[PDB]
Amino acid sequence: LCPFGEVFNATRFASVYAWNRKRISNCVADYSVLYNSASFSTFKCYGVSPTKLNDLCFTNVYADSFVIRGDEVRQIAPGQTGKIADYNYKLPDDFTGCVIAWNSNNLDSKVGGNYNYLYRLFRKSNLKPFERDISTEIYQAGSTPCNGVEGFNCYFPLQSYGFQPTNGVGYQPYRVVVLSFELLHAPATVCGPK
Amino acid sequence: QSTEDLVNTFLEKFNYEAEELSYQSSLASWNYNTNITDENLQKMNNAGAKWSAFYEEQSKLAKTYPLEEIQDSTVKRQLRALQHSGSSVLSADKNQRLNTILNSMSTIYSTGKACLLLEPGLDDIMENSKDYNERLWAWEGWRSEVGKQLRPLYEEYVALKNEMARANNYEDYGDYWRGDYEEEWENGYNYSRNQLIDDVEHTFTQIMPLYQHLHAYVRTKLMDTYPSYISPTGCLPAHLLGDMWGRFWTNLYPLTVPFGQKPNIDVTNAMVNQSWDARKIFKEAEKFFVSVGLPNMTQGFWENSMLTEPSDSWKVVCHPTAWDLGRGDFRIKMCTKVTMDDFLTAHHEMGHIQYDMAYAAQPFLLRNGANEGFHEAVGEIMSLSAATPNHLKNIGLLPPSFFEDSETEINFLLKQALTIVGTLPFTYMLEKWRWMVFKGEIPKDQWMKTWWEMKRNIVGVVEPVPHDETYCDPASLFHVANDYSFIRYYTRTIYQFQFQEALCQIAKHEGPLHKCDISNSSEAGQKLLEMLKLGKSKPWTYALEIVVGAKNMDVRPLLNYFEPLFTWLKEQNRNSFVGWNTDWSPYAD
Ligand SMILES: *[C@@H]1O[C@H](CO)[C@@H](O[C@@H]2O[C@H](CO)[C@@H](O)[C@H](O)[C@H]2NC(C)=O)[C@H](O)[C@H]1NC(C)=O
Ligand SMILES: *[C@@H]1O[C@H](CO)[C@@H](O[C@@H]2O[C@H](CO)[C@@H](O)[C@H](O)[C@H]2NC(C)=O)[C@H](O)[C@H]1NC(C)=O
Ligand SMILES: *[C@@H]1O[C@H](CO)[C@@H](O[C@@H]2O[C@H](CO)[C@@H](O)[C@H](O)[C@H]2NC(C)=O)[C@H](O)[C@H]1NC(C)=O
Ligand SMILES: *[C@@H]1O[C@H](CO)[C@@H](O[C@@H]2O[C@H](CO)[C@@H](O)[C@H](O)[C@H]2NC(C)=O)[C@H](O)[C@H]1NC(C)=O
Ligand SMILES: *[C@@H]1O[C@H](CO)[C@@H](O)[C@H](O)[C@H]1NC(C)=O
Ligand SMILES: [Zn+2]
Repeated sequence: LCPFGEVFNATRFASVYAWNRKRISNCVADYSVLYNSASFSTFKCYGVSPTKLNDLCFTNVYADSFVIRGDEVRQIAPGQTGKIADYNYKLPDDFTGCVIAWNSNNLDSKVGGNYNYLYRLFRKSNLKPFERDISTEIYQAGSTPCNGVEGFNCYFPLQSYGFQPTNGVGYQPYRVVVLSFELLHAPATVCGPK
Repeated sequence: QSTEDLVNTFLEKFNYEAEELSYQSSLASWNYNTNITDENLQKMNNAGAKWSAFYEEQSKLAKTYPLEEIQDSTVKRQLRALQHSGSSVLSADKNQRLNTILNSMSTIYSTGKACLLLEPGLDDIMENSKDYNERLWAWEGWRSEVGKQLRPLYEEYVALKNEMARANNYEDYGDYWRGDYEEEWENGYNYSRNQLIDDVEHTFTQIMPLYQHLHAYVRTKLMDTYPSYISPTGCLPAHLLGDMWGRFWTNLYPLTVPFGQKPNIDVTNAMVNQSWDARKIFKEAEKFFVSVGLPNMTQGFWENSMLTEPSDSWKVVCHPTAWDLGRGDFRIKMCTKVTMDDFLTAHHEMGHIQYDMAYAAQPFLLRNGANEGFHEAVGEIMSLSAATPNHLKNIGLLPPSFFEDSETEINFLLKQALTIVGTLPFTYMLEKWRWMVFKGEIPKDQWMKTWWEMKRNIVGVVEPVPHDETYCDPASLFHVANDYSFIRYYTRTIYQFQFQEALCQIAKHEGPLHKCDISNSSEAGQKLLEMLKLGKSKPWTYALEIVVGAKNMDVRPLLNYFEPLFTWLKEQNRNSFVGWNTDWSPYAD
């Protein structure tokens, strides 16, 4: 009844440092049309089981989508560290949700090199869970301040993914979706087949 | 905010910026090498220029951080790699003069004419002819018309390079070349530039008797082809050694064969009578590599690589090469046919590729071999192991009723000795002469005298025609006209047999070492990948000690490899003289 279709085959996905959030409510959740797609590399679910997802319901469900590398997919998990798990997107230790990813070489790759996907590699401190950063202020490494212009020990904080079709499997684009389940004092409204 | 966090951030940024440019340059180079047109040269040159400019600009900024303030090891090696600078510490005019000299020298060697150009014409005459005068005139003409015109350029070259080397806190340009073997580590794993000369000199005194016996069987077998031009007690003339210079003696097999009736093992017919194509060759190579515990080739290997000539009117060079473009891209380019030599070069290049995939996890600056001699020695042992009768009998190209005759073994060993043992004195003499010339020990007015005296004393080869100081004989070689180091081959030859004996011992093999096969031995291939993953992140003493158990070069395995040939060669010299007296010259009368 609700679009778990406009999150999965959308034309354009978002960068990892600016990850898009979509909330689904007042609907019937069909989780069998996803697990039997046979086109998903990873279908790991934490805190619940994929078989019992149809029985117990919740109030709200949150969906986040972005694009990362092939060998950075394993960092989307509780208690994992790395370049993208502390500066771009973090998950709490007590997680209840699913992580879904699949290969996207046929779409997000060009011969001249796609350059519209970015990620952040410099930051002063780690990110709290479910926190997003958009600022592009120049990063300061030394004690001598630089006034808004990059120079010695002053670096721009974002860099681009050079996706090309000839890259290896570990350097090819992957599309990742994360679902989280919300249960609070509001009435439970999202659940499906009877 | 210390002098380590800044270096770490700088290294992060450099590592993530260099990959893009390197990949683009490699892609452009491959595209040009696959088509060779007029529009691809522009792109290749643009990519190369941009990459070089970026590297120079970044290496300029990396010298602002001192080395002694960093306590970690990997970061110290990364800064040491990024802080090297050659020809960038000179005045602009001197650099321009040096570049002009180098370009002129390379061009003048490239298009030399003797009276037929070198590459198509003179090489065939040197390789195939059997006439004394026919070889003599070509040799003398090439040397006179090339060396005489190259003397002042090389006289200026040594002075300019000495100035460049001294500007970088070095003692000599030869001392600058020897720095590729220098190490700095804990107590038991250091290495200095001075010890390389002593290490090379000691290893050469343990090879002389075998070389003397090989010299005395060739001298004695060429009595017949040339009746009255070579003395039974003198040195061999330089223009009767199978090449223009004498670097390899491999073209003397038809003249010096122990038993000329029994042929060698050739499996071209038993391979064409089974409809084998190139894909079968590479599949067999992959099966051999996966039978020893190493992984399989990627899917992009089979789609992007070139393994045959294109017959659609596109021009290619396709000298066999192995490419590591980056970002998980591995390709092999070869114009494959259905002979046995291609079947062995397939294994060689697959070994080259297998070494590259191991250290892809290391940082950008540490993705190379331990030193300049490891990367070729790794690929040579695969070809050594993949040409034994056991492997051919298991594959199917050789019938199971085959019999291993000892005369064929002697033939094989003699051919291998002519290929391998005959080139060590040449390399040692050339490198020693270049080091002594650079160091200033040799006066500028006695170059050719020292050159030919050293030839007579060490390699036992004499000139057919006397030469004054107006010539330049070393410059006729390719690696001297274009500045390249030449000590790689000695070390590679030692290392390959070191590794082969170690792995054959691990495989529990019995009998002579030249009949060793490491197929279907997971332990042997599992130990070898321990050093392949290290790359350049640890000193090459670690890399040597992990596999063989020693921290220095040893020539004992090489002599153990040629033991049956040493035993048989010693017996046929009873009624002959071993050694040479350097008082005989073929113009005395
Ligand atoms: C996103 O779009 C693709 C097609 O672009 C959908 O693939 C369809 O899958 C269903 C089964 O789930 C098939 O019956 C259809 O034939 C497929 N193609 C089309 C064009 O519909 C995919 O299911 C969509 N994702 C969703 C709905 O979550
Ligand atoms: C590694 O370093 C040590 C010490 O710096 C070298 O050992 C010295 O070698 C010189 C050689 O002339 C001797 O005179 C010293 O007495 C040695 N000192 C000690 C404490 O042993 C060692 O040679 C170096 N390793 C290599 C391979 O050169
Ligand atoms: C490849 O060699 C085989 C081995 O002898 C040849 O096979 C013989 O071929 C003749 C004529 O076709 C037959 O009458 C024989 O019975 C074959 N002998 C055996 C044992 O195979 C063959 O001719 C060669 N090439 C091919 C396949 O034609
Ligand atoms: C590397 O990839 C090759 C691809 O062919 C694998 O070879 C296949 O292996 C399976 C069993 O794992 C066989 O059923 C196939 O017949 C093999 N293919 C061919 C063409 O022979 C090989 O196994 C892979 N290596 C590893 C270690 O998994
Ligand atoms: C480059 O080579 C491919 C085949 O190797 C060919 O199809 C293509 O036309 C070549 N490029 C040009 C510009 O002709
Ligand atoms: Zn090679």
